[PDB]
Amino acid sequence: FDLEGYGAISRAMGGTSSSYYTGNAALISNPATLSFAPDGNQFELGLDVVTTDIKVHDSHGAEPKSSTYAVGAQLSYVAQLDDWRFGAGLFVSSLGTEYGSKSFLSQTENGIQTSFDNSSRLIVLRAPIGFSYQATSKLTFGASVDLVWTSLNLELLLPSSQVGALTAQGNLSGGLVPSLAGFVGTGGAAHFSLSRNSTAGGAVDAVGWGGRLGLTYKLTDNTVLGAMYNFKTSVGDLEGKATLSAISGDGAVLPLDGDIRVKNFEMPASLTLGLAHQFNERWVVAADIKRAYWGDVMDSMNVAFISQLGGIDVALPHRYQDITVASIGTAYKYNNDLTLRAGYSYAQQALDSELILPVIPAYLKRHVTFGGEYDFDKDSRINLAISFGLRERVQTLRQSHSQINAVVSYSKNF
Repeated sequence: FDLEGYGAISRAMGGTSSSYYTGNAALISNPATLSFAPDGNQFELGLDVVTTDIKVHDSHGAEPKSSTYAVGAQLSYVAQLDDWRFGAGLFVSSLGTEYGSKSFLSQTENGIQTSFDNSSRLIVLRAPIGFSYQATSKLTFGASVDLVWTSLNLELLLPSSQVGALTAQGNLSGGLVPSLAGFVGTGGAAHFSLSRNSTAGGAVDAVGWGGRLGLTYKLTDNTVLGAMYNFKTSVGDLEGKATLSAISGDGAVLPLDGDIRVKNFEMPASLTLGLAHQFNERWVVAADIKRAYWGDVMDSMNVAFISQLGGIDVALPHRYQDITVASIGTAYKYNNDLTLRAGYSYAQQALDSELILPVIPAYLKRHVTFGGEYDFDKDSRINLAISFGLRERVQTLRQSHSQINAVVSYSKNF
């Protein structure tokens, strides 16, 4: 879901990654770039805090606001040995909405203000084991594999009409649907809740695996070429405790308690390629094109709620498409220890969608990165980064939202 950049310096140059040293976050990016590290053993610690700013406005002007900040982190050690760089890491990141329980999105049809809450929070934990061999002096090659652990927590309200659209498109089923239609009726609402790791398991979480591999060529003595393939993150089944709760035309509430199993939530596979010409030996420039490939694997994400009274089920086809994100970045060393970086990264999806789901914000296209490094030891470096998600006005409801992302790292060398 870090479709964009990964690393404090990769984040600082428009998410570029493939054909230059991006720190140890290249494990999550292109492990073939790790052999461009200084000698010995780089040990990195990164911190990222992300403030999001969604403003859904609706049919006849009512403001639902989400001004939440998610934070992710990073810590990794890549050790030299021969050409072989052998590192590993823990990469946590976070994303979420929290609109509260006073919005129009906390209304039934009719318009009855319920107490229910709209909110979401995902936490992925990539954790790669990776390598980087220098083959010839012109070619390096790396690969990693990550253990992954996702945790999803959700508070979602659907006005009756949306439920009806779901059964009508052949998407909803399950024996609770009859049963509880006619408690919810044409002015009611259904609600789902998935609450924090209070239960040891539960939580709604899964384990799985992801993969990576890459390369690099020095076409000039001052121009590098780079390619890497990220795999579809094969997330296991999300499982935990949920509460489906049915609300009626007057505001009555039927709380129900069962287990949800979310099948087939894929992160996408992706193929990026790029260069980094250095035409001045303190004025570097890099650029990649990434294409993220969803449009493959033609199955369906299945949300199954089972309970003592019966099951509800939602099948959402995997549909989907590419996102092509052209990104460029520069890195002028104006002096010995201080490189200064900037960039931009326009993404554009192929066949679009306008699934205005306020609890699922969509990736912003035009980001604008900035940042730089200060070596204050040459064996103890530090990097920072700031990225502006230039905002969209999407319109089905009508949304507006923007991201500011802000990173740092510390790399002490050994």
